[PDB]
Amino acid sequence: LTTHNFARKTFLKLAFCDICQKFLLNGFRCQTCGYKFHEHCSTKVPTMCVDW
Ligand SMILES: [Zn+2]
Ligand SMILES: [Zn+2]
Repeated sequence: LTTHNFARKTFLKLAFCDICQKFLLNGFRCQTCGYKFHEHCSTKVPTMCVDW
């Protein structure tokens, strides 16, 4: 992986926050690995980008 990303935007499909446990809503998703998360996930999320 290389560098993460965080842009405020809404998803055009059902998503899910890997930091919390249920679907995800309009939050911040990385447009490189496909990350997504609410406000409880802005401290552990910024440090990863492993996408296959
Ligand atoms: Zn990323
Ligand atoms: Zn979350």
